[PDB]
Amino acid sequence: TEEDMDEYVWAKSSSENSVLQTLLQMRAAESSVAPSREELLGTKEVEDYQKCVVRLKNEGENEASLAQYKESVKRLLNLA
Amino acid sequence: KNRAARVRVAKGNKPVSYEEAHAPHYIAHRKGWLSLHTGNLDGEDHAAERTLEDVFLRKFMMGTFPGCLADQIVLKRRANQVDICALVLRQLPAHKFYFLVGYSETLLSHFYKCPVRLHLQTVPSKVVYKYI
Amino acid sequence: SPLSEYALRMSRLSARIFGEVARSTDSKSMKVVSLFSEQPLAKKKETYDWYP
Amino acid sequence: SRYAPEFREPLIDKEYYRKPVAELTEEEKYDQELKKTQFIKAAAATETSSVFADPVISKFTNMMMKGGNKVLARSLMAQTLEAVKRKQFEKYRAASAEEQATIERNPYRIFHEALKNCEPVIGLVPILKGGHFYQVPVPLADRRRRFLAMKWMITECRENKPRRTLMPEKLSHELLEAFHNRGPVIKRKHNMHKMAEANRALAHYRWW
Amino acid sequence: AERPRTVSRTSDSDPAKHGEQHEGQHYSIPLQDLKTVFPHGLPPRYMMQVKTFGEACLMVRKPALELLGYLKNTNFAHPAVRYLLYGEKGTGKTLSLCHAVHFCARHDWLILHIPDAHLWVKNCRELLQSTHNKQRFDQPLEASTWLKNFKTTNERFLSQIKVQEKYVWNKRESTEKGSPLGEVVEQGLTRVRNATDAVGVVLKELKAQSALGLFHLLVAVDGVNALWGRTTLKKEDRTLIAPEELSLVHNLRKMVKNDWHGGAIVLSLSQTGSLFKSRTAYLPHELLGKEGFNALEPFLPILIPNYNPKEFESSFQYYLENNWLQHEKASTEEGRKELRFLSNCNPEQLERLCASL
Amino acid sequence: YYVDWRMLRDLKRRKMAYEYADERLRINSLRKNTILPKDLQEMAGDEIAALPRDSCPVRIRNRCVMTSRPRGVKRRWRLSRIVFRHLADHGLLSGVQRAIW
Amino acid sequence: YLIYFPITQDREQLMFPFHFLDRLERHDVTCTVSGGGRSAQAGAIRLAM
Ligand SMILES: Nc1ncnc2c1ncn2[C@@H]1O[C@H](COP(=O)(O)OP(=O)(O)OP(=O)(O)O)[C@@H](O)[C@H]1O
Ligand SMILES: [Mg+2]
Ligand SMILES: [Mg+2]
Repeated sequence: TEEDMDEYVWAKSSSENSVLQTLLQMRAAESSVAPSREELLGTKEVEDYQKCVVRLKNEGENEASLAQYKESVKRLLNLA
Repeated sequence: KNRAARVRVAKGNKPVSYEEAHAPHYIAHRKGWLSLHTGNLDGEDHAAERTLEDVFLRKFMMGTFPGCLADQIVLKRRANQVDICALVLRQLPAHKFYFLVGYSETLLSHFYKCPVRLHLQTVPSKVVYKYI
Repeated sequence: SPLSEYALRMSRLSARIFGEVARSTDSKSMKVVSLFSEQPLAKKKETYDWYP
Repeated sequence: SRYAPEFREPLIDKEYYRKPVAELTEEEKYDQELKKTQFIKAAAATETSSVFADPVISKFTNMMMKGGNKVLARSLMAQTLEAVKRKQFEKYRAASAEEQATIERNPYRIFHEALKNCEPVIGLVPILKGGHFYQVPVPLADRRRRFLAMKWMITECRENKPRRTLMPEKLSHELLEAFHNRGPVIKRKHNMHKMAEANRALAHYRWW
Repeated sequence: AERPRTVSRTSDSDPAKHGEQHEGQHYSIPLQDLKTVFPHGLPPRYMMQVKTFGEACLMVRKPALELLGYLKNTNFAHPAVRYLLYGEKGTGKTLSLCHAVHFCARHDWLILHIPDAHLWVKNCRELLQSTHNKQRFDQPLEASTWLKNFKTTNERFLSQIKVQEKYVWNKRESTEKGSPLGEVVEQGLTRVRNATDAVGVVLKELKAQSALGLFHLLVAVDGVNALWGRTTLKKEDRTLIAPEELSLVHNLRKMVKNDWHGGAIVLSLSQTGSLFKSRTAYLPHELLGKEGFNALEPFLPILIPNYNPKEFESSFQYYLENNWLQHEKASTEEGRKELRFLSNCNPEQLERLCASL
Repeated sequence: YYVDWRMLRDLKRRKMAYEYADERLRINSLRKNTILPKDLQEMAGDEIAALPRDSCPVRIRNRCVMTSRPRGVKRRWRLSRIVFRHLADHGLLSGVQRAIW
Repeated sequence: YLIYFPITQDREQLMFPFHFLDRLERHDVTCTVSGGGRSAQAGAIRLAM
């Protein structure tokens, strides 16, 4: 299970599910037809968000690393 | 008052040796240890067995050289070897010492199953540190 | 926390390798391992050869 | 003591050292030059050049401390001052402009003036003469007079308070009530003086 | 001097006007907004400052300005965004969250403010079982207190919103579909047994009806790390309970999810009052854990730091402007420099040090 | 000749406990568990009782090897406090000195 | 130092050296104290500073 793993694997994790669910709700609000799973998780926005979560889980959590995570969230969620 | 290992004052006519003059609190300060083994060092075994062997070796040497010992013997253990260093008065003839050395060494090597050697330093008479 | 199947099966694989008790044994039943892994008090040289 | 008698008590007054050389009395000037070839005791952990450090309040804290619990005793004193400042702010805000002038909102000045109001000039020492215990009027030193004021406060609050009240709430209510010369501690001071007046005639029976 | 005293107050009582120019300035919260928006949720020591000073004033700060910016640009169509205010002890996370609660309260949002969520996982003296699910438990007193405060904050919206289903409180008492949401709240207060269930209905109703565009909904949970942690409550077998088993904790965990739209979720972390956490733990993963972190991601972490040089001077002048710093040497430059060292620019330590002085 | 009749009785207790150490180990192992039927455990509870009382190792007392003193003994040297002091105060113990600090 | 020393009196002891010479806010100190309790560790730092 995920708990057993010592090194976080974003693929097929709670993060990927939570991210994919948000992106699906975001595209639905846009009124676009339901998109593919691979399409939503292939964007660069999702690529960066993967790198930041992995850093927090494996490299370590700190104010510097949390700042990088903040920027990825802003790009992923289209926040100003 | 403390009575332990103290040769008490007389009226200036008692000849005490260097070992006898010093009370227990001078041990490791002015006078050393008569026995030297590794059994009382930290994390070392067989203290009980080394201490019992010493008690016997001291009573044996007194009886084997009765009236011929000027001072307490010094015991030195190195590896399995035991070394007995005794100051002995020049009372007995020379050849008698050669007999008692051969006898006491052989007997103590077959009793404790270790190599035992006897080192004898002959003095003309007991050495007096001070008159107390 | 609880031990998942992966966690438990790894522990048994480890105990099997390191020669430890592999089953679930109560604290009471672990004394048998101690009794047979430790020299009894009466068999120690200090006890039977206490005296000269 | 681990300090030889040659050691000197440290002087932790910041302004004293930075004063111009001419501003120092020659007696003080002499001590500085002498101290250069002497040994000085290390400063205590509670001795600092802080501008907010009051010796009297620091002493009152130590007289409340139990079993070396300085954090708790300092906390109780800090909570007390706050409890007194908050009690005067309420009265000040709820008072007219004329009344507002008199009201004092500085807790450090209410504490010092309260203690001073509880200090007894004379004392009574209990002596035995002729098979009975005859106490006699005594004149108290500055140290004994100050100790008695603090001890009487820390004892009224510790004992004569409800079970559910706390020391920061009983001590605040006593410093302020003493600050107005109406508290029970002031009564204790009146009794000590009143007893001495009764025994004024029999002061003869003192040998110390 | 008193140059920062001019910077120690601002006349823009309305939180919308505030901007970077207003940084390090204390804006007074109207008296009516205290007794309506903030019947709960203000820190205990801050409430003492509001009583003695006679006025509530919240310093405008960059962390709380960043948050107000995101709330203004909220895309209601998109799923709700969780803003997590994480910082060291005493840095102002609770009061930074209260600033957002004032901004939304003035724009006619529906405030769902959980003042402290640790209070629901400890020191509970009445713990009943739930009829809805027998595995779960019900905290009657904890739910009853919240409902009374939720009623006060959202009293205006309790008549407009109306239930979309029928709720059977007892055999003899039920809520007909269409009745105002105030009825659900009223029943909970009247009958304490159903209090833990009225809350669940309220959270369920608001979450569903918000998506219809009727009203906006601010889910403000301070102490959110309590939800996915450990509890100090024991069952009749004297066995410790888990957070999920509790009914209040179970319902709230749903509201902090991004599966709805029409509002914003503002979360805050607090090691103070937390169970089984170190004294020096403030980071999100340390307090939330692996379960809590995964539950809330993707979230926006907003660091609440210590007072900067401008803010520290503004805070110092505010205390002096109210005559709080009564020590003679406090107004001096050596006093201020001393308090800056002892406090270390920490908002809470400065408040504690100045309280005694 | 040993110091006294008490030291002799203890010596025999130490020599009979060494003889019955394996036996009392194997039988007592059958009782210190929860894996075997209680009927067997009750029966091993009686076989252990049937062994001679001097086989029991809790009847051994550590006595001074030179004076047979029951209490006051130091286990590293097996001597009583009184006998140990005589040897220590005379420089006859290697490395033992008085403690001044 | 506010985190390591949650007690006010321990922080005051670190303030004494700098406050005395009116050098507050002019130096950056990095300390390494091992051994003793909270009060003994603050005092050890004060002399070292
Ligand atoms: N914006 C502010 N305006 C006014 N006072 C403030 C502000 N921020 C912090 N303070 C002061 O700091 C104190 C502590 O703030 P607060 O309790 O909000 O911080 P916190 O980080 O949530 O604390 P904890 O970690 O204990 O939950 C307040 O009581 C107040 O005195
Ligand atoms: Mg808080
Ligand atoms: Mg015994």
